[PDB]
Amino acid sequence: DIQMTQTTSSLSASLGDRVTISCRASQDISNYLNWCQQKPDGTIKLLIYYTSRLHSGVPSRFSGSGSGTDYSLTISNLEQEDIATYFCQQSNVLPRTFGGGTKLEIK
Amino acid sequence: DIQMTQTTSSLSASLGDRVTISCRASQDISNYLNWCQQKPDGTIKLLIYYTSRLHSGVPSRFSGSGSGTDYSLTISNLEQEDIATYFCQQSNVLPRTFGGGTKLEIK
Amino acid sequence: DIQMTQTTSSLSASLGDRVTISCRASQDISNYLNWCQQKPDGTIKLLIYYTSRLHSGVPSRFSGSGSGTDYSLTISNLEQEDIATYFCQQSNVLPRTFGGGTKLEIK
Amino acid sequence: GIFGAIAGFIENGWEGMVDGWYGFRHQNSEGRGQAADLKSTQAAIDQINGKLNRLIGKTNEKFHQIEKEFSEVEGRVQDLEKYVEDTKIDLWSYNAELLVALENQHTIDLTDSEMNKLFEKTKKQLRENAEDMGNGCFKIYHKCDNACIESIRNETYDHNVYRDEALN
Amino acid sequence: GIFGAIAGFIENGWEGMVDGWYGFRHQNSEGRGQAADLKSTQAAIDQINGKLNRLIGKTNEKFHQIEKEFSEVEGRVQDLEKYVEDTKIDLWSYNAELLVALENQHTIDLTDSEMNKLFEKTKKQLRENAEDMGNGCFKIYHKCDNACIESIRNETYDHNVYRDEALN
Amino acid sequence: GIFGAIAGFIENGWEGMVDGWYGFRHQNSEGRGQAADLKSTQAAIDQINGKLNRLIGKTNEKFHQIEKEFSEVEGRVQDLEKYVEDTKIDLWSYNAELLVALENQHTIDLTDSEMNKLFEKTKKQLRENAEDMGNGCFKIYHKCDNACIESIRNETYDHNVYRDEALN
Amino acid sequence: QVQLQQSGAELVMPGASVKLSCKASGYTFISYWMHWVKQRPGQGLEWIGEIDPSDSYTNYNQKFKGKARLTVDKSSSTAYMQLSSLTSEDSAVYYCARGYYGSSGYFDVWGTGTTVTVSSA
Amino acid sequence: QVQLQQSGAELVMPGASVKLSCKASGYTFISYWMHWVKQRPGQGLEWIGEIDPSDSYTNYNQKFKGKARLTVDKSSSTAYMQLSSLTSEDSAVYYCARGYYGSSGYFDVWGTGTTVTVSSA
Amino acid sequence: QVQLQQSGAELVMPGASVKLSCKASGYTFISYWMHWVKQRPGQGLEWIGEIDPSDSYTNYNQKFKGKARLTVDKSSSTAYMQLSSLTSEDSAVYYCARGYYGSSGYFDVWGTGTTVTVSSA
Ligand SMILES: *[C@@H]1O[C@H](CO)[C@@H](O)[C@H](O)[C@H]1NC(C)=O
Repeated sequence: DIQMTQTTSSLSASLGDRVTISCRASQDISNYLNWCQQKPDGTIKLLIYYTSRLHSGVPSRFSGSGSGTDYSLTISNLEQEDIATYFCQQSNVLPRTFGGGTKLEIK
Repeated sequence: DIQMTQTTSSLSASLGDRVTISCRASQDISNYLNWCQQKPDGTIKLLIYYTSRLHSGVPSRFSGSGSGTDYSLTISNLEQEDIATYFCQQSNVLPRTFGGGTKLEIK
Repeated sequence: DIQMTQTTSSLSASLGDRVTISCRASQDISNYLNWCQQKPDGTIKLLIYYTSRLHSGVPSRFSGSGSGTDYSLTISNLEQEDIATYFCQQSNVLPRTFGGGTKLEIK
Repeated sequence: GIFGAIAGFIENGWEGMVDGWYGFRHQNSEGRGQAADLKSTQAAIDQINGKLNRLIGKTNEKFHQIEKEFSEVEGRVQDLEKYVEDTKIDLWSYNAELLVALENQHTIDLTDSEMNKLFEKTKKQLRENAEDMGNGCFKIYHKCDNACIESIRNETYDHNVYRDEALN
Repeated sequence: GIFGAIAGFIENGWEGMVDGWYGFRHQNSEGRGQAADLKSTQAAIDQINGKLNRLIGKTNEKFHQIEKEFSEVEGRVQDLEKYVEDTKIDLWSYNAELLVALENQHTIDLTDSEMNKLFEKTKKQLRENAEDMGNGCFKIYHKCDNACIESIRNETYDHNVYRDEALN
Repeated sequence: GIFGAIAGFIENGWEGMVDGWYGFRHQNSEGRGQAADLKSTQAAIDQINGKLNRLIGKTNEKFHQIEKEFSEVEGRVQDLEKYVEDTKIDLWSYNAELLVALENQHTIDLTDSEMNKLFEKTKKQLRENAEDMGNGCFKIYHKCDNACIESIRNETYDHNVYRDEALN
Repeated sequence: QVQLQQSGAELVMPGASVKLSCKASGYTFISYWMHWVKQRPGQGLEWIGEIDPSDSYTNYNQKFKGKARLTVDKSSSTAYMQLSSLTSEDSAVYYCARGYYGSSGYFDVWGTGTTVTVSSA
Repeated sequence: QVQLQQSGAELVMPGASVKLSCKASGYTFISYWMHWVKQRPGQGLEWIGEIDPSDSYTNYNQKFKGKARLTVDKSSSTAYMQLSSLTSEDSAVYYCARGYYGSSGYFDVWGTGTTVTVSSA
Repeated sequence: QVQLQQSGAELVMPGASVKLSCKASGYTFISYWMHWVKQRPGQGLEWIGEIDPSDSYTNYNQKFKGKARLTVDKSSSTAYMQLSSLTSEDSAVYYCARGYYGSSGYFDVWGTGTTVTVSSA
């Protein structure tokens, strides 16, 4: 029932730059946020679960935080394998809703 | 009141013969059957308890089984000391009722 | 209110004598009695609690007993330091009430 | 870790049980009676046997050892042998006494309570018919016959909780 | 096997119980007093004394042993004596540390719960008046005085049902 | 001293032990779910790490010992050295097997029950609308949402009882 | 060794009263129940009544109200029957028997019997 | 190694029915929930529904009643969707995803996806 | 050493107010209760009230309502007595006493007393 919108439609950054991506929920979703790695070929991978902890095997440069309604995802040092699209998802109340999406590109 | 009936009034068998004796209850007595032998001098002993197991000290040649309403007692090898009269009783509901009895004789 | 009374206003005994002091409650106060020793300078000390057991540090020559309504305190062998005024206390129902007091003197 | 039933609220128990280690009585309208449990008594016997597997049998085949008795006195080599054998005997006797203490305590502790399964089984049908009983002397207000006790001992008991004429 | 009372729902405890180990604190219209259940603390003190009967006093009269304090080196037999003495000390120090651990754990475990007796005692007169209290203070809705707490201490409590409050 | 939950009335249990050892499961109008009691799992991991602190690391740092691997037979002292080494290992192997047995039994015992905290927390809110349940699931009649179950998980619950129905 | 000791034979008036006895030994009295079984000459055994030695709980057979009465003495470990309004139809051999607790009632140890004869001769 | 293998691409007529597959492996089926996520071409991810593999407890999205139906086969460790009344708006890539139990629902392992095309050509 | 240190003597107007003190030491304040005992010279000992240092439970004598009040300071381990509407009959020595919990009320440790005198001279 909670719509969620990414703040940036598309953002660009260079290699090694600290890129920060954020998205906002229409209501308080407690601490339930899910960040998804939409690779260009099609392999989806989940990054951040319960809006603070990261999945096993995901590199430590991916990190998300925030509370209440405003949430963000921060990448400390970008690399070549990170050029893809991000989706952020709520799970507090049914149904789950994903974000609008944001393709990260190399400038 | 369960009117409980022995099948055979009297039966004869020789030494070493496998004599099988049975009695029938007018209702389902579950698994509550007790077999009594009365030696002609007057000593009564219990043989089968809970319709399947044998009392301690009784020789293993005695065996009783059956379920529901039809039950039987089987003597594998007959010896000289087994000449007695056999009674079966029910104990599912009050009162207990003995069988009609059956005097086993040597032919 | 429990009108609690010490009948003996004063009593005299010599050194080494066995002096017995008693007091009576207006009702049955079970087994909760407190004996208080007030030296003439002003130091109050409690002696017998729960009408049978003695406070630690008190010399063993002090002894109090009784049950129901009549209670007594017995000093087996008097000494010079035992010259004091004695109060007996009930504690069952609110409020606590002390005795009338009795000033023990040396004859 | 005592549970306080067999020395607690099961004050003496009854000695006409030759069918197991744990019991179930009743006071039905069709006469009283008793019956032993199936799985709980077997569980107790199974853990006793599991204790006895490392105790009865499985003795270490120590074939050749040192001489443990002496006639003459030799000194340094002899009293060292006496010392090591005496310390082995003291350690093993303390081990045996300690082992008996721990697993006798454990046998008393585990053969205690486990009424809670019967408590929770009876609970949901004993919630509205004049409440419950907490001792080992369940006042099961479900007016039921010997088949009901068969269902109680048989771990298959539907819950026909009794609606009216309850709690005065 | 912890029971979760002394560290659980008994969260603070009052420090004045000098006569006994356990007690029955209460609150009345005529004064919120205290108690001391002599049976439970007597059982606890008796099992501590039984623990210390194997420990405090009645040791093993080991008179003559091997020489443990040593000097300049002599041979391999001195190394063997040092090794057997050190292994005895290590076994006994491990064994004493283990014994302290098991008996401290068991003392904490047994001095824990056994308050279910008060629960089941209070149930049949607590089951009807505003139902069932178990949170650590028995909020007993039996409106009574120090006589009823005396009966609860004495384990001589009857069941006078309080039907004035059945549900609220 | 088993408590009869994990092999008792927790018949299956669910397999999301990725965040904690113990769990909190529910049924809702707004979808089911699962959590983990951080307090209980942290307590259990604390006793596990305390057990391992005497075991994992901190070994007894014994440098020089007697020769254990042997050669052609010498007669005396070598027989005593082999005997004392055999008995040392025999005592240490019995001690290790015993330690494994007691600590595995104690780990199964301490990782058991502790529904009683949640039981006494929920008794007040189920004493008047329906009652409790302990067969497998833990039925809670308090019709509420994920926030009330969160308060159940948070150990901060306000005992708001629906007084509309008594038992039906 | 468990045995239910039994008294001798009696011969009383018709309509009189007789009190039989059965002294139990070798086992604790209050644990196992005591049962009495009547056997007429040439007929089948008949179950009389059942008694709890712990607190004297008695259930009687439906044909035996006012005729048989079961009592125990816990000090000497014995059990008694009292017979009232005797008739020649009551002449039989009365066996005192042990039993399992309650309705299960398998009589593991029996007695030697008592020849009771009711006649005016 | 856990991987949610899926079928190939499939083409239907408008209004026809298609049944997709997602064979779970490397983990016990009844433990973690199965979730299906649809990604339209050039659009955002959408959550279809959730199913309990232990006892077939199903909750559906509010826009997907009568359109998606979730079933499982516990023997072969697989999950299915049933599609009814298909339209050209339904052409997308359907990802089957694992999940933590219930409402928390973080999809720890994803799937490769199957291209479903609805056209009359 | 458990000693209840107490203040000195005071002298105030009839009808005025005074505040007494009693500093507890050597033991945990919230464990045992505080009780105060009034002794007029030449008269008997009187019990006036009790307090609970843990949560300030107030129980007073029936004859002294509105006249004596009990307060504690848990930080400084101190028990206070405020007196109101003083009269010439009020001149006594007020003993600060420890107390076992509740209605048992055996005062295991006593104090020294303050000479309170009420006069206009
Ligand atoms: C008792 O249980 C057994 C299996 O446990 C089964 O026959 C049935 O459920 C019950 N039997 C009767 C006669 O009620």
